[PDB]
Amino acid sequence: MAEVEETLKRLQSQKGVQGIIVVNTEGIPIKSTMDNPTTTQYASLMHSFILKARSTVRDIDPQNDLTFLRIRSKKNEIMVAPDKDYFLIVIQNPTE
Amino acid sequence: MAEVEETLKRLQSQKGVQGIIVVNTEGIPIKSTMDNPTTTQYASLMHSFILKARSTVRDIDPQNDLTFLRIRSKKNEIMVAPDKDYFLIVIQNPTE
Repeated sequence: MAEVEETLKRLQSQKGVQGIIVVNTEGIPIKSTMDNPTTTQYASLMHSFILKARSTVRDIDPQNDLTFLRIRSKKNEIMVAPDKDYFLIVIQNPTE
Repeated sequence: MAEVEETLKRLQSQKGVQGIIVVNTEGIPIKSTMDNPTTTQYASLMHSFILKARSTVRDIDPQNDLTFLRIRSKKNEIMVAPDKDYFLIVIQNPTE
């Protein structure tokens, strides 16, 4: 549990940092490196989308499940790994 | 256009083949290596989901867009690249 939170900080990567938002089972981000308005505009928008994967994923068969996800984007990389009782959107990049 | 269709065949990869489904702007798969019932059960289910990315993606800002996507799954890899007037779900795997 505590080690898992430490992993989130490792998501900082190095500097690409497009914005980091940690969200719990509540939907509301328990933490974020964003100013504030970006945090909810993305958190609320991404939160709804992330549940679609687990929902859509389970709809076909319980045999499989969502272990990780990453949407490509011209402006930045989109990736949100849903863990145990917490999940987060990691907006960052390789300065590419 | 014709070269793009040839690329789809290259998606065969080597043998992982979990199922390959080509879908056009119609929603209905213009082609597939699946028996038949799997093709529509996944195509119709995946079709709705794929549009959510472009929809969700554009909802935040037109500056970015979905160039490619890949959902992780315990049973197989999920990936569907939406191209110009056609897009397809490539279900395959590295026999891992």
